[PDB]
Amino acid sequence: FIGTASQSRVSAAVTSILTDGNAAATNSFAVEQVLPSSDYVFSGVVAVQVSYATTISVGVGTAGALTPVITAAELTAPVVVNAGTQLTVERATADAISKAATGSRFGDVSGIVRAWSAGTSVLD
Amino acid sequence: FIGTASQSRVSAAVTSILTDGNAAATNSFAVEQVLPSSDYVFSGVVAVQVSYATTISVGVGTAGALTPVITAAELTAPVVVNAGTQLTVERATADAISKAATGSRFGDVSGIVRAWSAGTSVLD
Repeated sequence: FIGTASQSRVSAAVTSILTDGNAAATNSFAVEQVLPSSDYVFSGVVAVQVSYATTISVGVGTAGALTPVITAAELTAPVVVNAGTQLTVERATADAISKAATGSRFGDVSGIVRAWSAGTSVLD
Repeated sequence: FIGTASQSRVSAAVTSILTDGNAAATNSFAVEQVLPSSDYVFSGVVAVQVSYATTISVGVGTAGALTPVITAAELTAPVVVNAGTQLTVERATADAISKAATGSRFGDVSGIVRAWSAGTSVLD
């Protein structure tokens, strides 16, 4: 759980404390997934499952107390292509470059790239 | 005869007053036995015997009056191991501790001892 500025992220945690008076067991599972937010997003059901074993003892051999532990954990986090249409200057500029390049007007592509990278023009 | 609150105890006494008009003799024997009542009890025949001597005189030498006295006394009080099965909380708790200790589950012994001595638990 370190990414505070991340834009597309799932975080989950499962914790437990089980006791019968004589024995106790504390278990936790934490997980985190992060995506490049301009390309993919999380959309769907987020799901966690854990698996507790009853084959671990603390004490004297097979006569020890039974203390359940987590030995397997899993996560679902559905990943979907980003499809938002709110406009940024960069996205519109890239779209204009693509439109110029589809017509083989590479001089216009060069002009736009010149204006973007250094703010110049053809006669400058 | 001082133990009023004792639970396993035998008390006995033999007294006599003998006279022929000119001489008299008073004799007594008192005895008491006390056991730890959780371990042993009295069960059987309680028996007392005393021994009177005819070799003691009061007066002028061998010409004195004959006054019998007690010079030996004895008691039987049969002692038997306590074998009652009425339940106390302490006896059942000790039995549970013994059962846990026979299986080398010393964590359970420790848990029961913790609950008995201070009323605590493992996570407290």
